[PDB]
Amino acid sequence: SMNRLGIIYEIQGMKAVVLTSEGEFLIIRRRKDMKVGQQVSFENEDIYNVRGK
Amino acid sequence: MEDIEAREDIEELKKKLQEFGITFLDLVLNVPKHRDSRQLCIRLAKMLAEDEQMYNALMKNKNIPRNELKKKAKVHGRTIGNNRKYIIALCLIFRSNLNLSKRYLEYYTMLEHHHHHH
Repeated sequence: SMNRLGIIYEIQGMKAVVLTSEGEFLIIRRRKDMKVGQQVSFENEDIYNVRGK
Repeated sequence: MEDIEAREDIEELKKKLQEFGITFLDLVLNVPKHRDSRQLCIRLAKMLAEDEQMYNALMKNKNIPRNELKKKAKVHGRTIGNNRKYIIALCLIFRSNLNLSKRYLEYYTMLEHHHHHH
C-alpha cells in the first residue's frame, strides 16, 4: 500500500538489493521483473530488515 | 532512451566497491533511517564526487578524505564514519556509468528546498 520505485543492484538468492526512490539500498522480495540494472516499482512492504543493533 | 542501467556497469561499480571493501549488503547496513539523514549522507557523497581532488583522495586512500569532507559539508566525523561505505558508494555512482541511479540520487538531494526538521 506504499510504493517505492527503485533500481536493482544485485540479486541475492530469493531477495534483491535495490535502490529506493530515496536512494536507500534495501533488500526486497525478488520478483519476475528483476534484472540487475533495471528499475522496479515495489511496495515498501517488500522491504526486508537487516535488523540493526 | 530507455531508463535502464547495464548489469556490467552495476557490477563494474561493485568491482570498485570491492577495492574499498564494500558490498551492496554493506550499503544496506549503512542506510540512513530517515529522510534528513539520507539527504545529508548522499549530499556528502555528492560534494565528494563534485570535487575531483576529494574524489581522487577517496580512490587512492580507499577511504573518504574525512577532514576535507568535514570542512566542506560541516558535519561530524562520527557522521562520516558511520555512513562511510554508503557515502563512498553514491560518490562512485555520480562518477560512474550509473546515470540513472545518479539521476535518482541527484533529484532526491535537491529536495532540500524546504528542509527544517521540526
